[PDB]
Amino acid sequence: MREVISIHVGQGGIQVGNACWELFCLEHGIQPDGQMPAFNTFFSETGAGKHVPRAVFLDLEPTVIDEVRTGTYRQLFHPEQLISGKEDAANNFARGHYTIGKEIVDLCLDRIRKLADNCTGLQGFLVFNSVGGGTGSGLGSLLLERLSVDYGKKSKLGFTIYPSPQVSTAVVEPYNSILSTHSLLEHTDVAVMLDNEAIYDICRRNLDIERPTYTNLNRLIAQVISSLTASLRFDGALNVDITEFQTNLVPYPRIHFMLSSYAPIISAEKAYHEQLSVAEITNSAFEPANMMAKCDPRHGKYMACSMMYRGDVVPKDVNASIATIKTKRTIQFVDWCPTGFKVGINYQPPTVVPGGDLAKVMRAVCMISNSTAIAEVFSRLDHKFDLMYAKRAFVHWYVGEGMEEGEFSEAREDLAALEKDYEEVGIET
Amino acid sequence: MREVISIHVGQGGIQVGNACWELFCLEHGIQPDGQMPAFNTFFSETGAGKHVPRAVFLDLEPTVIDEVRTGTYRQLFHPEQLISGKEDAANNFARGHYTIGKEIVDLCLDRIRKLADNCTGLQGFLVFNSVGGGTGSGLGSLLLERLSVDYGKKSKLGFTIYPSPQVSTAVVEPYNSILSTHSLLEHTDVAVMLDNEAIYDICRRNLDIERPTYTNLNRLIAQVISSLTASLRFDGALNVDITEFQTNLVPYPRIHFMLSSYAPIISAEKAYHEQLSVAEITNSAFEPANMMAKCDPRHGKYMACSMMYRGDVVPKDVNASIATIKTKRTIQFVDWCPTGFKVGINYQPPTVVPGGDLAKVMRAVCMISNSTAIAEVFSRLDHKFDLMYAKRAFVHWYVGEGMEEGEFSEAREDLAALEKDYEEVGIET
Amino acid sequence: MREIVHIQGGQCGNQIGAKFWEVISDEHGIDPTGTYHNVYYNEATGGRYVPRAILMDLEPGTMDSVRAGPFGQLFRPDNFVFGQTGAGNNWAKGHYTEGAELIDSVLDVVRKEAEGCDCLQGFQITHSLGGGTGSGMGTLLISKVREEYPDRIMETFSVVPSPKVSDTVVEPYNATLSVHQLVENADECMVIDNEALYDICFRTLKLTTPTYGDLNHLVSAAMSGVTCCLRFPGQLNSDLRKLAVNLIPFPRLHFFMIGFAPLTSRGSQQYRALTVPELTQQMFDAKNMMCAADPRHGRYLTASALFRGRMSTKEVDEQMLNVQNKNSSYFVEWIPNNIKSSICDIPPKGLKMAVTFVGNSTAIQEMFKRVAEQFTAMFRRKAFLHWYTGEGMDEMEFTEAESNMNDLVSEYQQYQDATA
Amino acid sequence: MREIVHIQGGQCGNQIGAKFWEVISDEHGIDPTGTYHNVYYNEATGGRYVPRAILMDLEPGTMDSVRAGPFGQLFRPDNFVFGQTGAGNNWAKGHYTEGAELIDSVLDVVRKEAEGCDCLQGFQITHSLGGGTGSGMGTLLISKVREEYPDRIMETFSVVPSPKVSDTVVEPYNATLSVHQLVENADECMVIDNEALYDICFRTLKLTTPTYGDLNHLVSAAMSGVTCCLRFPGQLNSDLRKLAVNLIPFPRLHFFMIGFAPLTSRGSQQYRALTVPELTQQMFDAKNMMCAADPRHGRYLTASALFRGRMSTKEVDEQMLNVQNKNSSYFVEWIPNNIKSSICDIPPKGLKMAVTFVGNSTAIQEMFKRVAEQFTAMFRRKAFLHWYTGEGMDEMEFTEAESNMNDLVSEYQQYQDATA
Amino acid sequence: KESYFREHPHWSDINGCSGAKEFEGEDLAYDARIKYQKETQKQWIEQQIREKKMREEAERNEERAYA
Ligand SMILES: Nc1nc2c(ncn2[C@@H]2O[C@H](COP(=O)(O)OP(=O)(O)OP(=O)(O)O)[C@@H](O)[C@H]2O)c(=O)[nH]1
Ligand SMILES: Nc1nc2c(ncn2[C@@H]2O[C@H](COP(=O)(O)OP(=O)(O)OP(=O)(O)O)[C@@H](O)[C@H]2O)c(=O)[nH]1
Ligand SMILES: Nc1nc2c(ncn2[C@@H]2O[C@H](COP(=O)(O)OP(=O)(O)O)[C@@H](O)[C@H]2O)c(=O)[nH]1
Ligand SMILES: Nc1nc2c(ncn2[C@@H]2O[C@H](COP(=O)(O)OP(=O)(O)O)[C@@H](O)[C@H]2O)c(=O)[nH]1
Ligand SMILES: [Mg+2]
Ligand SMILES: [Mg+2]
Repeated sequence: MREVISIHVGQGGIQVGNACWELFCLEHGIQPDGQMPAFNTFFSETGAGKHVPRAVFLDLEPTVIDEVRTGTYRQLFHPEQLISGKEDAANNFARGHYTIGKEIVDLCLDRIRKLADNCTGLQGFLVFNSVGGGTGSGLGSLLLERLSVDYGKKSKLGFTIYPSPQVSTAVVEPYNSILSTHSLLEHTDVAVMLDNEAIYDICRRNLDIERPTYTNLNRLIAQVISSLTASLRFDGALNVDITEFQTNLVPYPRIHFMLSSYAPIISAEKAYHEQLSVAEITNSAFEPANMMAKCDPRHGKYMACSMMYRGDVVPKDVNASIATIKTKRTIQFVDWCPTGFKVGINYQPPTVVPGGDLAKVMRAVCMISNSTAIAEVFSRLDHKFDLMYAKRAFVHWYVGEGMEEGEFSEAREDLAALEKDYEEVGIET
Repeated sequence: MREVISIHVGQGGIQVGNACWELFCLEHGIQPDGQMPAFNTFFSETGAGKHVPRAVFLDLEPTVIDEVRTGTYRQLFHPEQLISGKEDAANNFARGHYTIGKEIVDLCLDRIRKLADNCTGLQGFLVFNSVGGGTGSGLGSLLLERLSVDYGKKSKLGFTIYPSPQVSTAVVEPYNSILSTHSLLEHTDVAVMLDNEAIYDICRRNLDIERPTYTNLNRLIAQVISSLTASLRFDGALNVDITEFQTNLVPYPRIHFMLSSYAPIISAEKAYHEQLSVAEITNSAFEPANMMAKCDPRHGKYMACSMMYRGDVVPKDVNASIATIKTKRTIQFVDWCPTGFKVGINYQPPTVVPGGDLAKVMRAVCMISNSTAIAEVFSRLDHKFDLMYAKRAFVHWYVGEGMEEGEFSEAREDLAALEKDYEEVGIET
Repeated sequence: MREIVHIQGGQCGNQIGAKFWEVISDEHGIDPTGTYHNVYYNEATGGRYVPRAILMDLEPGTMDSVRAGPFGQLFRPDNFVFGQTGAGNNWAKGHYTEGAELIDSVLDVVRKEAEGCDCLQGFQITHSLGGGTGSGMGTLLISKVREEYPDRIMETFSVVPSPKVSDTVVEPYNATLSVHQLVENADECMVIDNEALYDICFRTLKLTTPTYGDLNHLVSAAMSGVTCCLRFPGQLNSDLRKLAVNLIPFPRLHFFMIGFAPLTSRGSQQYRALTVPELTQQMFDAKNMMCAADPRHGRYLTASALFRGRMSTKEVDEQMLNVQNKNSSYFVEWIPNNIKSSICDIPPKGLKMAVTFVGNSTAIQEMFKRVAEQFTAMFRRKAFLHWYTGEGMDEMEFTEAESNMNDLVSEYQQYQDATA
Repeated sequence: MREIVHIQGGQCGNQIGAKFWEVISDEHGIDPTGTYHNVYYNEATGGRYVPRAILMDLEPGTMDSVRAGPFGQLFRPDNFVFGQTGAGNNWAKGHYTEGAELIDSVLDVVRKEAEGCDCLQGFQITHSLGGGTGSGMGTLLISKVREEYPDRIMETFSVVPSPKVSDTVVEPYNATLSVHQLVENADECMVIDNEALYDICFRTLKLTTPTYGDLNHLVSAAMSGVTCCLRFPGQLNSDLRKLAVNLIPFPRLHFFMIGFAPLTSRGSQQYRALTVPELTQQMFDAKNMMCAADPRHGRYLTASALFRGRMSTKEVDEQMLNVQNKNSSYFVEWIPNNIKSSICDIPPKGLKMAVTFVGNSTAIQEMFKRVAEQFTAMFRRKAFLHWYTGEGMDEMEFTEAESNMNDLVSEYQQYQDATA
Repeated sequence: KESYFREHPHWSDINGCSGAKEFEGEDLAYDARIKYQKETQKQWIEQQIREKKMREEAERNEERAYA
């Protein structure tokens, strides 16, 4: 009587979801071919022996969907959930949201309707995507629109891979990323800002690897999401549903852009020479060095923090360490929210994916913080945007596809308002 | 004490009947040899070993009858129940309704009279004729009138194949179909409208068969008709009668044009991934894609849906699944029918035919719906007729067989009467 | 002395009666051959015991139903009066065209089986209200026997169609066609729905897959219970007419509600007790009654409670007075001691006590209102009418039929507001 | 005779109720199979005992919390009224939107378990004031029952939001929105705070790994001791209403403090000795209680001391007088002999004497400020307010509630330092 | 027709009781029933796939012959 739909769109979303299903099918004893030698949340019974995951993979470039169909988990999924287009997205917006996305949106909605009726105790969605891409934003925006006007009450969990400050894999990413804010506010409830450069540095310093890759990226993201959903899936002294976030992390439904953090991210040899108690782990959690987004909260405040401690952890130690961390001077809360740390506990440790660089740990803490510093990120991005739209760069590739250009400034207007709203909640009253 | 007569006139209905008797003999254990190594509804006994099926196979073109008169099943039928002519109707009406029919329909009447006096509790007729050919149209009309004035009281159910929306195997389809509408309204109490492009798309997306053929479509139609007559043939925890079909589905003497659907039409591979419960099957039995007439149920408004099940079923499952169905908002009914879902159960699962792309599965549903969307279909066909009649095209081919010209306009207004009715009843109070 | 004839009708009523004779042969201990192992059965040459009942229907297929299940070996093959064509789920079909043929034979065989009794108290019928054969032929037969046997009473165990769970589509028409006549010539329409039965099966017993046989078993239990203080000794005996007097206060406030106790699951039977306190608390429960009409949303004009077993009459009648005085709001006030108890010195098999509860309540009015609604729609559009016209019946009846329905519920409603 | 029912709501309340039934079975000597090895338990066929308890919650997971734990087989499945969603820390869910879907059934089953008794001494609840499920459902249920039985009493062993160590963020909203009612329709709202429980478990027992099980064990033992002067004989017996008369001067100062004795670690248990002087000196201290309001920062309007075991009543009463005369300032003067005593004649299991202290003191007012103060800093900006605003609330419902809270605490002041 | 004849699968023998103790609810084996049913359907699908593979391979054989 518990379940979540895991919609994966775009390109980064689908690879992150591939690694996520790897981790899930692993920790539940499920074999990658589907059979089995606590899972009603993600995987469901398929009326013939094995189990199938609650997921749908939309994409237009058939390469990644083909790689999934010919990879290891070919027998895992349902040959309908893998919706493959006919061409590429070309890293623009109207070609995934106005002209072509209308070919696949209706089929996707029928498949999502099927998945919804095949479930009873729905609790939410989990969309993974980038926005610097062409279909991860466009088709994602259209899907968010159709769902918000179709289902309603069920809260969506966006996991968007934004553009990092310096590392760049596209030149037009600010344009289509701004083109997604006009629909991220309205239709989406929770948005976990994830960058890349921060996670690259994380893999560099802690995991000691000097040749990291997108696969390790996705492994870490999968770990974070599994630690997020452990409360639904498993035991725990203080369980926390997915309807707890809305009551604990959303002051006003127009400012809901959270950022993640995870611990302990340690290699093999760097755990031997340590202690790694709960106190040290909850100090390391808040360190902006190993935060999973590009932001320095020292130049911001914290509205709320949902911490989920999985593994053998006693509650009194959590309470004491929370008191200490809140008593520190350099980590300051807002005045209008004095009791900010929500905490939950699960009695299951991490389950390391085979072949990973991490180490088995008896404990782990996953923090999701609704903060006010993330706002500057948006501001920074606008900067980039302006320095292009001041000279009408690449506007032709969007106007060629019915996209009324007058939306652009509107977005850069609307997103701009967001900054003001943050400057409305940073007011020390 | 009860049985059905099935007529297969034309070249379409006769192929459908070939596949249909194939499936029937297969399910009742009757080997093609007649001698076998609940069936009184279909087959009678010629006093020794071989069970003769109740049917007449009429066609003026003796090609397909010679396919069966010497094919694999010639041992089965009665050599008098295979009536063949020496020419064709050449797709025009009067030559199969005025000149050549005059000789053959009398012999057909005598043979049907004999089959009637042979059987005791005859309950209904089942004509099998496309309206595309001059045979199935003209012969169909003449035989229908002859029976409606000979027998009368008995119901009639024509599994008639119309011309598809866009594809066709004859260019004079709109003519020799409109002239049969007059016959179909008065004498043919009900009409189970079937098309081809719908079953084409079903085969192209559900059963993964990329290059379908007429034999696949015919096997599927045979399965549908077996599902229809299940309750009469076989055991049943909760049965329905072929008279009960009519009053549960004929709200007015001039709106009785019913479409159909069947589930689960799923290949071997995809069946490995399906909930298979009653919920999902009676959910997919409502999607537009698998409606065996290419219409848009999302647009019209249903009036009355009958549902013949088969395979192990708990009635409370049907009740709860129908609750979920009526809970779906996008589907809507007329005011004068708050109870539109008639059910019926039987305890014989589907039967497999060697070479049939249908995966063996216990549960199965077959829905037949009297709805008001079907009107658009008629209107659609009307358009074709317009762009011909303005130029009197092909008309001399009709006047050259004793058919007055004005009949075209009269049948046109006759079908405009239906386009008036089926969009007059679906109106609020 | 004190016999009962049990007419059937429609495949619904036929299955219900089959299961009822199941439960009766179980209680009296008769194996399916009719050997011992007058109120219900008749002696038969050689020592056999053949049940007294007449089975009527129009789809001869249903015959193979009762001939199939155990205890089907009982009915004499001469009572199986059937037809050929079938019901066709139509009222006028089975009541004006086909009914008008076999009804005479049914009357003659009923006359043959009736005078075989000496003191016949009453009848009881088993049928639906919309099912063609059941509804139509049953209301016609009731008309005939109530114009023939005025002294006796016409008990009727009609299974009402509750439009929440759907099986047919033109049910409201035949439901009204049966109600208009059963209010006119039948004294006890002890209606029963399927919604409440499936509910009692889902929760009170935690049953997962309730098939029609199970619900028929539960109704068979209630039907056996409704007359236990008659064929068995008891400290305060009852009959079919003490029911008739203690319950109906008017010519046409004679529509009822049913209940049985105690019904428990397996995992629950280890945690409770079996005493008249808890049996009573379970009896008045809304979720423990087989009529889809919330009792709390109305009142009780009166009620009878037949206990079976053995217990001090004091605790019984004192707890009756107590459960009346507590909820005196949901009991009518212009009737003193509206409840009535009765005790039988022998319970059914297995258990020790058993509460069969009957209630003439002003709440089951709702169970008709809904039908009215359907009619008021499907009649102004005159939908599905061309069948009910060219077969013997004309529209006229329909109109006036609905009229009476209003009056009926109207009367009930006024006593829900009659205070004095 | 003088029975009590056990309503439990929310995760905290349900877990504490499990631990409390474990302790009660430990005392009365009932193994988990519910056999001996009428005030609380109830009989069932085969000499089985089922506790007169009732479990409710919005998330079904807590079932695998109460049935899995030891002694979890005593309850009855019919007493588990479990929804499917979980109010999700949102008060309005369990009081306006989801509450009113389970309150009907839970009221039905409370009435079932209540009418089954003869002398209903009163209800006693176990829940929290921070969690949405517990707060909302419990307060709505208290509303309905004090609208139903206005003569009996409603004790609530309801915990409060932890002063310092917070684990939720929507805490003050829930606390205020439940106090606004518990001030109105409660009689003994015994309050417990996790911070003081950790203080005890870290300073009075020198423990080193307190799990919620142990806090619940402590509070449940105190719960037992509160009313264990009723189940057993007493040189001077007592019950709930004696407390209710001797402990609330004005009809709204009914929020108590709870303390237990004796409590000892390994060492002190190996060294110290249990005598009435030591128990008294250990009881009337500051950090031997379960409320983060240092009693010296206030006074005791009144305070009862329940003793258990075989002691010398003269020693008890003389030491009551002595501790009242010694710390004369910390008590209140305009109520002479403001300390009350009571003595039972049987100690707990495995002990030879024990003490339960129940003090209606004017020191808790500080608490009803700090939490309230939190509200003032979280409502001036509508922080998280749109959630409750969306489910049907109104801003007035908040503001006046806050004022009510203020009113309440001010009352203490207004009649703490008064005299004549 | 022969309505009401199976109750897939049911019709126990003479044995029974008059009250309401056992109703064959859940059949006391519903779980093993579902497990065996699922195994049977998996066997069916395996056989159908094992056949369709060969029926397809026949086409490639015909294609090689035509080339
Ligand atoms: N964290 C993470 N990010 C990825 C991954 N794969 C791609 N990305 C991001 O995807 C972004 C590139 O945009 P795409 O998503 O590929 O573009 P698109 O919308 O899918 O359109 P097309 O790829 O042209 O079909 C880059 O910024 C990547 O950071 C991955 O495996 N993990
Ligand atoms: N779905 C389906 N359609 C068929 C089949 N066989 C024929 N048809 C259709 O029959 C229609 C032509 O009408 P016919 O009556 O068969 O033509 P005809 O028999 O040659 O008419 P005449 O020779 O002039 O008497 C075409 O549209 C076919 O698609 C079949 O097996 N399955
Ligand atoms: N509770 C219960 N209801 C039944 C049973 N059998 C049929 N019914 C109802 O009978 C109704 C139809 O009446 P029916 O007797 O089948 O019409 P007939 O063709 O005239 O015999 C349907 O709505 C069924 O719900 C049964 O065994 N138990
Ligand atoms: N002393 C003690 N406090 C608890 C326990 N469990 C929860 N609490 C607290 O009770 C509050 C939540 O109350 P809860 O019963 O979960 O209601 P809900 O949140 O609406 O489901 C939180 O502040 C918990 O920390 C326990 O076992 N012992
Ligand atoms: Mg793309
Ligand atoms: Mg031809």
